[PDB]
Amino acid sequence: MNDIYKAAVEQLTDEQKNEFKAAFDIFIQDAEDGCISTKELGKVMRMLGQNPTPEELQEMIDEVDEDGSGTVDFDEFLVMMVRCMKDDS
Ligand SMILES: [Ca+2]
Repeated sequence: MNDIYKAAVEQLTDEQKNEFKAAFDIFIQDAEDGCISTKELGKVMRMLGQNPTPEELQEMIDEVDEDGSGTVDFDEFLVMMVRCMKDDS
């Protein structure tokens, strides 16, 4: 049952739409596609409250990135939140 990932994004709060959107806007400032740079997610995690490595952060990105285009969309961005809260246990 992987409906929990979509169920949360369907009834999420405005704080979530602004929490990630804040970093999303700064990272997607010079971009015109609608996605941040997965490789530059190190600056995102640090802002979120985590300071991992470039090899470790890339792993969690590819995991949340359903397509794995090397870019995190707002949908993939907010997903990472629920993915950490609930996914295994
Ligand atoms: Ca993607």
